[PDB]
Amino acid sequence: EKAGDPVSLVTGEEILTLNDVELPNGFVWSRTYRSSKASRNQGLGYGWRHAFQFELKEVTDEKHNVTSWTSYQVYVGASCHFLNPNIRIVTLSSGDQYRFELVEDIWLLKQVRNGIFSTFQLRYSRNHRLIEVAHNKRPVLECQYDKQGRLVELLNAKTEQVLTTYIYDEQDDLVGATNDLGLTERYEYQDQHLIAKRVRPTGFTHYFEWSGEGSSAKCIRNFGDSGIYDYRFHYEGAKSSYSDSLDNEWTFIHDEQGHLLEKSSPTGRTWQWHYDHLGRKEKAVFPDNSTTQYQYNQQGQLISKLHSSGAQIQYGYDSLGKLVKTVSPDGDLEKAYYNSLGQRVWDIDALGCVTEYEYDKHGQVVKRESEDGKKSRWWWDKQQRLVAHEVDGTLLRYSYGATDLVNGIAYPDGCVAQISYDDYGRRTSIRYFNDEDKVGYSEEYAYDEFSRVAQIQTPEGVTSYQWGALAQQEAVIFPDGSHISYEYDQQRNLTKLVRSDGLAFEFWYDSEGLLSGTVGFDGLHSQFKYDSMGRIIRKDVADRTVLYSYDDAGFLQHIKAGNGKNIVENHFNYTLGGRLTLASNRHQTLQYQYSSFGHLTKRIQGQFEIGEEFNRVGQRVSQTLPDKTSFNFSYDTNGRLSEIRFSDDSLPKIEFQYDVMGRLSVTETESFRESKLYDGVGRLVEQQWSGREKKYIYNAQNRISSILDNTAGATHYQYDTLGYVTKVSEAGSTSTFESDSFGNPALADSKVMSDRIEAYAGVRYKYDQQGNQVKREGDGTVQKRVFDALSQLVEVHGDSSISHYEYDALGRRTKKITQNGITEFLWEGERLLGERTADGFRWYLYQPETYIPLAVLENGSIYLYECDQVGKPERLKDSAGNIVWSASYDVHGFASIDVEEVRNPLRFQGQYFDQETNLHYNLARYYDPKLGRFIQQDPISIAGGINHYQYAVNPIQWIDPTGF
Amino acid sequence: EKAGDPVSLVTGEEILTLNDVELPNGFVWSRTYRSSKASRNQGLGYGWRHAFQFELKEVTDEKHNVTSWTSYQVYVGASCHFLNPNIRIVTLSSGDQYRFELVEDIWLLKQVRNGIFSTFQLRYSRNHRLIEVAHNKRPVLECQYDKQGRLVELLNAKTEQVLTTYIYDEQDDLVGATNDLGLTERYEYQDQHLIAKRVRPTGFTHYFEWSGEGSSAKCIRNFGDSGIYDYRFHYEGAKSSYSDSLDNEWTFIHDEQGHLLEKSSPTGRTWQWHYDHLGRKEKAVFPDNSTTQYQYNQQGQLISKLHSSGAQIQYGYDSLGKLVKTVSPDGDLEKAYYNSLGQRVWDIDALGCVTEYEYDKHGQVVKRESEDGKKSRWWWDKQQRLVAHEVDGTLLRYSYGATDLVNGIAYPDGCVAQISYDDYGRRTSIRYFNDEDKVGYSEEYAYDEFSRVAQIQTPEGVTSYQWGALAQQEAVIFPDGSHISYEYDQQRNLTKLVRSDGLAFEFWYDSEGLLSGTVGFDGLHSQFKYDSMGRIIRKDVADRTVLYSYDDAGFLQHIKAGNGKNIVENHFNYTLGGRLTLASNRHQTLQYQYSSFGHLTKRIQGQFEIGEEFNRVGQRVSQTLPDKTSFNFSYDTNGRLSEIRFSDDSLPKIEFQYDVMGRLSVTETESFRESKLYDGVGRLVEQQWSGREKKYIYNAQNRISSILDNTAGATHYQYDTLGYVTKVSEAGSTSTFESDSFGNPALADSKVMSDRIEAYAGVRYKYDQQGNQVKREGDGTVQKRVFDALSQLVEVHGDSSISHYEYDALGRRTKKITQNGITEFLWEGERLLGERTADGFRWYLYQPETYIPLAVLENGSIYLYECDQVGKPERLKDSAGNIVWSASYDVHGFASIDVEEVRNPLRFQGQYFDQETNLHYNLARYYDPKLGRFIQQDPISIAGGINHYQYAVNPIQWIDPTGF
Amino acid sequence: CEEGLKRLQQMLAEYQAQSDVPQEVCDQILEAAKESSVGEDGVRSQVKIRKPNGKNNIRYEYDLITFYRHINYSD
Repeated sequence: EKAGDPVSLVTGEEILTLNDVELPNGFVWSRTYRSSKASRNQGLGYGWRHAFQFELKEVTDEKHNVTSWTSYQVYVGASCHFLNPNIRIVTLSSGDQYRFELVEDIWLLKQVRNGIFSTFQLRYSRNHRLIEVAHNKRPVLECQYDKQGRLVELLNAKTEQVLTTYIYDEQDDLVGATNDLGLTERYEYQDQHLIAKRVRPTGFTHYFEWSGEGSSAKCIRNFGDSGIYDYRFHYEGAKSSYSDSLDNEWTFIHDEQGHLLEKSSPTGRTWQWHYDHLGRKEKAVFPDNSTTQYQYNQQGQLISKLHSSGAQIQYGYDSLGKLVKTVSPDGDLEKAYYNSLGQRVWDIDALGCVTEYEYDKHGQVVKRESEDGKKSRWWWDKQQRLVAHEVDGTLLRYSYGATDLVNGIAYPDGCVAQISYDDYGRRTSIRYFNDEDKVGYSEEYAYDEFSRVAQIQTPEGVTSYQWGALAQQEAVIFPDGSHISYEYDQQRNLTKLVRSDGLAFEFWYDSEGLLSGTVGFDGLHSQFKYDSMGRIIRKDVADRTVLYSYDDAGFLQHIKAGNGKNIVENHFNYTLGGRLTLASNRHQTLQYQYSSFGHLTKRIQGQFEIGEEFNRVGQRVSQTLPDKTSFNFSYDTNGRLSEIRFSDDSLPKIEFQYDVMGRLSVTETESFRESKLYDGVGRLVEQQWSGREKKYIYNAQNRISSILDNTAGATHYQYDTLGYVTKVSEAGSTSTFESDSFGNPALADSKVMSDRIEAYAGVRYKYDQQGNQVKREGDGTVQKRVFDALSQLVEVHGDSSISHYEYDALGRRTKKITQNGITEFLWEGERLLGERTADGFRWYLYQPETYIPLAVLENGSIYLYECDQVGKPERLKDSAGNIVWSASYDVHGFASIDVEEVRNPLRFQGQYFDQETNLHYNLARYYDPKLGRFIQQDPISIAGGINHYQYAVNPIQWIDPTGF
Repeated sequence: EKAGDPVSLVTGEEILTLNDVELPNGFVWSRTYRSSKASRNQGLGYGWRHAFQFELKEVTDEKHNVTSWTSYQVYVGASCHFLNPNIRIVTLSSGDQYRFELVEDIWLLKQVRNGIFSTFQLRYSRNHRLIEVAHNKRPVLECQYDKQGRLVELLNAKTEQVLTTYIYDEQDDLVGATNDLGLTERYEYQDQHLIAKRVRPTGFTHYFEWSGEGSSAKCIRNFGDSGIYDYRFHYEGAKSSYSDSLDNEWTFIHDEQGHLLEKSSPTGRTWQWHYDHLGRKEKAVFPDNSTTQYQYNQQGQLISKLHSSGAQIQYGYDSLGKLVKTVSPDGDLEKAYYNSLGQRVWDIDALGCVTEYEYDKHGQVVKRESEDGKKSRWWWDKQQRLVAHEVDGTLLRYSYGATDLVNGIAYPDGCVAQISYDDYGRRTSIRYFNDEDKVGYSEEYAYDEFSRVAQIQTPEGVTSYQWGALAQQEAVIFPDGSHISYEYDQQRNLTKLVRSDGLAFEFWYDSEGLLSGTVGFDGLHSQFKYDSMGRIIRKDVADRTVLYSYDDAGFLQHIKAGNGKNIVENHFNYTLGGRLTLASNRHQTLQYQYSSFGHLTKRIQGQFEIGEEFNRVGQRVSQTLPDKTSFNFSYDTNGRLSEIRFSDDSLPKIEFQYDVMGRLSVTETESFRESKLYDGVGRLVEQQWSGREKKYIYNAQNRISSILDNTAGATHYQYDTLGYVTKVSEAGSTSTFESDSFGNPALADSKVMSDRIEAYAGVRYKYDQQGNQVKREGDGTVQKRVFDALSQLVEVHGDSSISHYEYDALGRRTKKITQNGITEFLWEGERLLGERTADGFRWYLYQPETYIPLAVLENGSIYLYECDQVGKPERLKDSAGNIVWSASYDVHGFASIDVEEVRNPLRFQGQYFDQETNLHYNLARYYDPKLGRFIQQDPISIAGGINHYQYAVNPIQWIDPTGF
Repeated sequence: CEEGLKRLQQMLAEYQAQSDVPQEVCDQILEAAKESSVGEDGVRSQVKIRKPNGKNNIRYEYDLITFYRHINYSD
């Protein structure tokens, strides 16, 4: 249904809806056309309505004309009844949670209950015309006619301004809208009160042609301005067909009532719908061998929705209210509780949590409390505006300016937010003050003649946009000076991504509107094949092939990732509701054993076991580890980790202390004390380690300018207009860099063909057809790497060293076979938890919910780290208080270790330092610390950045864990 | 198995288990026979053990012993793992939470744990003979030998006394037992070491016979002494058949493994069990058209028990524990949690309740907290004896007389108890005391030469019992002097009920041993025909039928009762597990609507609607009544009703208070204070109304003797030996009554035919063949009443009046079409919630837990009652303080209203006074106030009382709500 | 069978009753009486008195698997 925008597919009816003004409180002023039966006039022209007139005939006979156009009727579900004989109160109570209270002797209606917190109050004049509209208790809209029965002006009854000024003529039809934003759209009708051309405020016109006669005429050949939205319609009996401007004809077959029965695609897909001669669907047949069967009870309610080769939902309804019971296909059950007038009450979640609600006298949610923290509170004023809102202890304070817009936000830290507007909406400026006289992080916006953002201002730079009277953003100008253009083909689909350098990015689409093949910058190709259901079944790369598969459940089952050789042989087995727990391949296997209450209890990674327990509320406590080791977690108010105890009696408990804004501030166990302080904007400026001191001085462009470390350290940084590192000033070891403002070095000794460097610091690189470098010739050391079908390293050689890296079904490294020995890894999700190098298990404990390392347990002892704001470890100390491990990263992370008693392979963010290749590995790719970028491309083509090899703009304020 | 003797039915082996010492601590010493392979001698005779022998042939090769004689099993669920090769620790750990620890090189049995609180400890000698058997940590049994390897003396290891005397002879066999109770039984063996005659201590003799030779014979022809249990066994290989002394031949069909596959009853009932050759059932067939399908999983555990045309239970375990999840067919979840050392932890109840347990360092429960009170705390001393126990704040203290028996219980109010034992157990006397020097409610028991009771000395009288050497209650003698005998036919079934008046009750049983046919005292008769499952389908009364009919689910859904005319036509809509939510009839239709958790929030009776809301813990608050009325409930600690507020601003809230014992003591709302005082035994003696006083003085037989009301009243009563009313004097009007000790008048004015009166003070009654009276001729007055097939009055006429009583599908009164007007009643399940007499909706509020009326709300006003210790409203006042309604009752209760300002139809207990009939209607019957008895027989033939028309013994301290 | 010893606990429960009928017989007459004993199921009343109940004294008595709470279904 509704193929074209102003087109209905049930018949030749032309339906066009438009919203004139949209109030922020929730008020909407819509108007429809209803070309069918356009021989009537309601005052707003022939075939028009204001969505606020609902006339009725007699007490409750017929009529009840809706904006579009007991006494219980099942086919529609209406309860229009009679409450008292004195004044007529019909109270339609339609099935779509609506209610209209019409009154007699005045010819009007009120109490338009669309939801729970939505109402409408009408006030009419002595005639059949409405004059005032109030949302809940106060008037919000006021009418103004021309003493002839036509709406000419609509005010807000607060300030005398024009909102919607209609323009009529001698033909009794509006020829203008003049909405709140200020856009004017023209209209032209034929001699039979039928619109023939709709003019947009930008200039794009839509032509309309009619081939029928009378009032039941049809609408065909609804094209656009320059042949962009051409649509051909055909009606053969009860069958309909519609085609766009790309030779894509869709067919629909309906019944005599108006319900959908058959829908076909010009590619082969076809859906089927069956009914029960009462207006309710019984069988839904997909273009595959899967069918859905519905099962109703008394008064319908859609009890069961059984899917083929699967489970059911088993919806449970207690009364005419909303749903109160839900059964998950896996077996999880949840309930609810409603009163006799709404205002939902405590309801249990899926596994074990409850949420208690509490409302005020007016009926608004004032308290929403969860078990053991997570309690949100609201505080309203006498009016219907929000004043205070708390989620975890923030308690923000909103300030108003006697209007419907907020112009002030107060935080419990000293800094405040101030918003600046204009006559209309579309907020203009936002500023962030503080407790002292200063201004930082001020944003500025600007709009063109239309209602579109023309430029965005930032303390870093300004970004401009160019529009083509179609709201498509076909040109983006960057602060540096470069620009990116866009090429839109028919039906407004992006095709080219040509930049200001010459290299472009071409796109392709099939006869279904799906992306099929994207030409890369270097000239790559793809196919992106799909099945008759809509999922991807064959990647079909120019060199490799994946050929995904499913198990008639919508989940991945088997992968055939291989370019003829080196078969990966991945395989998974999902249940009816996910939870595969069978991550098995030819190299490793991972299984997960759950509890009876839907909680994870065991994670067997091939041969090791971890085990974890949960509490009654649902938090994870007492996480056991192998080799006779167990941890104990203890939370506090608001549900945050606050105590970590060890099984050994000679290990002190670690304690954390957060600030008011909910950020880790103090960390101490027995003698180590990490202290972090913020300035209010959310950036670290000072750090203390109970014996050390680190300070950071920023510049005017919100970037780290100077770093002062108390252990004889003072460094400075100077960047370019974009943010790339240009100069680093040490105590006399000064270095300089240069880039082409796109992520590639532009020095006098570099060479880039399309997007990859070919020479840097006297080192040559040789890439393959895929895109990753395979050969590296340095200063007398030739290296050759081999990649698998999934763009992953399998073996490197050439430097008199041969090692092997074993992966798993997910893609994480777990086994290292080098010349030294065998190294085993034990991960926890997507983070490294423990290591084994045949000399004792070494476990790592990080921050509560970040990747910054905190401590390491090994050799029956504990060692603490000293990481900076980036998250890279530079100092490792023991419980006694002496220096055990020290390092220093100069510009990119190359270690200069001078004292090392215990090996610390930790790096910037979840990276392991290799002693043979000197490369980092986050989760999928290999970063080169001596170069400054990755050695291979990421699976994301264009949705992750312009440069496929860039790691970050500057590695001082940017992180990129988990690979891509 | 276990037909008349514990001998098994699968094979011919004779099995019988006898107990020797039954201590209150929980120590059981049972000995079995095990006629099969009884050629071994374990120290007690050929085939005699003591359930304490658990030897092992080797170290750990699936070997264990018992009176009823890793490597995880699948058929038995046993898993005995090795712990130490030095000293063997087998840890059998059988499937039925058993535990046995065998010791190698010493042959000792340690750690016999049959659960969580049941332990066992043994202590042997230098040889393989045990001498000490302690329960947990205290020596409770010490055994001795006779220098031959046979136990002859068993004491308690605490005080020198003979408890068990095993007497042997010169044939290596035991002939005497001499248990702690003093009952010695003789035995008799054959030449092949097989028992053939067992003499009971009472005098009964069981003669055993065998058919085969050796140690694999078939025990057949096991008859009693006087042909009591003439059992006949017949084997045909895998099939067996057993017949009783009344021609009841059951046939069992076993297999080569020893399972159950068919059980045919002599009537024709058949059962079919199906296996899957794995040791677990899969299909269970019933005699009707229904079947249950089991579904196991890994390690069995019976994960599903799905019944045909119904739902499943869906059990659940975590890894090895017990039931932690149960999905009832209704749809409510109740989880649980267990740790690794038992000690059950928090568990969620059905709706919202949770229970938290807390234990001490030992394995005993200490605290058990629940939601909104309901907290019990225990106090344990250094020993394993309970000291103090608190359930709701009473803190009942216990006292022990330096033994394992309780010698006193102390109450918080001041009441002190004292128990009096003897050398054996079977407590002899129990007495109560108080803070003052007095005594009250002192009992006294007595035993005969055997271990059975002979007489009970009650403060009311002395009851006697006479047995027939079989413990079957042959005769019972009342304190008055009358006696009731009991006659038993074969198989020890009650047949006759001859009383001391000539009449007798008879019973009849069919081939299934079910009661089918009862002969009343007057000469009634019944059939009681059951179906093939065990439910009555045709009552077949002498003049009426019921014709029950189920819905193949065990629930009743239709009651088509009729005696030729006046069809009832009842119907029900019971769902899977109750919750009918529908009761339709020809007069009224009741409907109910439950929530998602199981809360009843709808009581729509006909055209009216009642509602109630529930809290998060299941408490009911804010009950909304029809006619725009809503109350409010407020609870306090320990979960009790504390405050009852109203919605109107002109209605004050009512408050109550409780005492230390947990009973209502005082209650007041704004100016009306009621206070009750108790003596300690649990009887009201003093009642104050803040302006009125009532005192009660009892006699020496625990009966109300004198009542003193401050409004010039001093009434006296004197009963007889049985408690019937004999003399009563309000002020000076002495009345005289006399009964025949069976609830029938004995004065010279009546004439009882069989058990019912025919005349009383000139008035003559006329009974029909059913048993209820239809005509009553008094002083020129005739009242003819007609009844339906459900023994209910529908129309009583004669006194120039016609009345129509329209009931519901349950049996309550709904409509009363009389000459005055139309009165409608609305109930609250059992109580009367409100009424409407075409003038106003008047509601009633009773006590929170009893049927005593408290207040009545009508016309926006409240009227409070003044009830005595019985619970009958005698005075009704208003909020101001002036008396509004007053009445009086002399011996039985009669309308003696002196001031009538508001209609007060309330009566003794849930009764309703009729104005056109002068009778009372409690729930389903009609009581005559000026007669003392009812007008019809109760539905319970004999299990309700000795007389079918008697209301109570004396209408002074006895109530009878709910009709019967 | 019923050839078991009847202790004082099994006699004090039948002595304080008004049926004067053994349990194995009393459980059959009340079974074949569902024509009036049927009531509102699925809800727990607040009168602590069921339909098969009846005559009861007014004197309060507080005379004294046992520690845990019984689950609805158990095999």
